[PDB]
Amino acid sequence: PESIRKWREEQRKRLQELDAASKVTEQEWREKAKKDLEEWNQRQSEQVEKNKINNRIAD
Amino acid sequence: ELEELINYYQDRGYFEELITMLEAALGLERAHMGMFTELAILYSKFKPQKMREHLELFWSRVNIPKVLRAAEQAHLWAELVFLYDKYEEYDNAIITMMNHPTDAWKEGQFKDIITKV
Amino acid sequence: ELEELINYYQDRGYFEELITMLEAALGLERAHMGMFTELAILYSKFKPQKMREHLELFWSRVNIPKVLRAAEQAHLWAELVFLYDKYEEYDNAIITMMNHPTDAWKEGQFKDIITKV
Amino acid sequence: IGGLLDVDCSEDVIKNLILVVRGQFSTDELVAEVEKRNRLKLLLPWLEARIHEGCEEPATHNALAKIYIDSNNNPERFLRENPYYDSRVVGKYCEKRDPHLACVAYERGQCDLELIN
Amino acid sequence: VCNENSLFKSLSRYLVRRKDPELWGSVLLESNPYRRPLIDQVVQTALSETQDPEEVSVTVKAFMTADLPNELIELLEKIVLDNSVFSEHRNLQNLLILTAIKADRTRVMEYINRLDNYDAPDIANIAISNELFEEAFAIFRKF
Repeated sequence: PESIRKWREEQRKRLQELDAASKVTEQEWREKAKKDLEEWNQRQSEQVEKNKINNRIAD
Repeated sequence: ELEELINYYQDRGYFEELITMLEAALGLERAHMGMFTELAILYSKFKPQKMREHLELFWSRVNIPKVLRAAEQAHLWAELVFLYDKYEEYDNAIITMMNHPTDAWKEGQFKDIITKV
Repeated sequence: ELEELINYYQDRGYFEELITMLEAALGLERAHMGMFTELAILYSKFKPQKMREHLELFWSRVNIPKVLRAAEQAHLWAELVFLYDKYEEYDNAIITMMNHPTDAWKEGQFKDIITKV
Repeated sequence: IGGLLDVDCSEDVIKNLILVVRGQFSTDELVAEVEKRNRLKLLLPWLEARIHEGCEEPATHNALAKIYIDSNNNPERFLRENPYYDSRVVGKYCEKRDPHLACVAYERGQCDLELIN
Repeated sequence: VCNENSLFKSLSRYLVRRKDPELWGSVLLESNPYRRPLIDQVVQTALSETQDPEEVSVTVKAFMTADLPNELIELLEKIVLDNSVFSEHRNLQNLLILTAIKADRTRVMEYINRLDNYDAPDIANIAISNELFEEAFAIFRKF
């Protein structure tokens, strides 16, 4: 009797949540990956300028 | 006809009857893949959690296309990737991890299976 | 002639040195299985928590007794079962999974794997 | 040509000379040379030429098989279609290399005692 | 029967055993739905035999007469050049040269540094037809 509607709506709304769950997860992954670079490059630049001011005395 | 009994059920909303009649349909020793195909199909329809394990057993037997179709109907990508693997459908696994990583993402497995593109 | 080199290493205490040499050996090109075997060996004596994860790979590149003895020195029982899965030696897997169920037993596989002996 | 065996000369020079007139001439000796050299590459195209001319010298077929072993492969049909080498030697070479190749060789070679051993 | 669904590697093996360029063209009907699909696996599988170049040659002859444009023939050039067992350059390099002529992409430049053992006059003619106006003379002195 086209009674599919019950489980149909069920699975529909299930996916309609799963999408947003996946999206907040990908967003948090995105930002934490940004944080990784942000903690990396600071130390990179620190050591670069350190050795730079140490070694400019030649050329 | 077995599919036509399926229809003979869903016409009346006998989705529960579909369930029940599959409950002992597993008692077979002379049939072929299409039965299991439908099995996972009606899983996806109502009990999609169960086709995973069994699928991970009979997989060696069933066709490609109907499997692809029903797997899509599942929209369960964390599984669809494993399925592509079973059919070594690399490209599909790739695009799916692209669009559905946080469900289907597996890191080193992907980084090694990538070499077939 | 590099196995004797390993011996040289560990006798000379070059344990970290020989594992680094392993890391070197990780990416060879024209290598038979014995490479991967001794790889697993050193994992056993140094990197078990790495061993099995690596062993997930070269199942098709194995000698039976060497890896058997190494594994049992580790006797990483679930890993022993995985070995048996690849070698189809059900008996001893059952032996262990019985005498070592808690660590090493799963119901799903057990449900059918028994039927082979 | 004795001195060529003796020399370990520059690289292109062989490919250049191979077309020369004969002297004291064999093959099952220069094979020993390159085995000391581990440099199969030398005659591969020249070997192609010689064999597709139709020389049924097993050592040539054997040289073919050796470079093939080297080529990370399985010439199951190639060794199979070739009742012109000696199955015995082509099997006994790869003892440490591959059970499968030597075993199917004994299959076509009927090396029953060797199958055993 | 296979066309529906099958282990199409098997059909490619029949191909590499059916020395029937006309049958290849039957596969090359340009209209079958699985055609792009089928070729997708036939390429990834042709590498399987790597023991004789006969069916290779007949397949590339079919390619010629089937005039399969870029993204149809040279793709096999690409797949086979990957540590080519038939490491000649005739019917490969020259045949890569013609494909490059038909392609005229950046790939054609690194072609040179990728392969070896070619001749000058062809590429000189193409390069003077291409961007290289005096690199012709520079290669006369160079390569």
